[PDB]
Amino acid sequence: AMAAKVVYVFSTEMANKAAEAVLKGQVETIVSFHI
Amino acid sequence: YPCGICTNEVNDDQDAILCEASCQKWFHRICTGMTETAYGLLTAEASAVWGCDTCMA
Ligand code: NA
Ligand code: NA
Ligand SMILES: [Zn+2]
Ligand SMILES: [Zn+2]
Repeated sequence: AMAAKVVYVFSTEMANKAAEAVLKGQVETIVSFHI
Repeated sequence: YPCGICTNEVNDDQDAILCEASCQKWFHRICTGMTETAYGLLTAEASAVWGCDTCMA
């Protein structure tokens, strides 16, 4: 078997921003990307 | 492992973060400027890793 995975690489800025989005109730998780 | 920012040892009882963009250096969370909450969320999410300012720039 063989698979591939996408892994998201966050800078400190984008980790902090994604946490803020979660805290503000805007997204469920830090990888809940959307339009 | 010396912290990629402060050069001091990254110990077991400190929040440690590994650059997984390229350089594979360890850093103290506090040196990076990442909040404790952001660190908790990132380290819990399997599909998310951190990259240092140098590797990301
Ligand atoms: Na993670
Ligand atoms: Na990481
Ligand atoms: Zn440090
Ligand atoms: Zn790096």
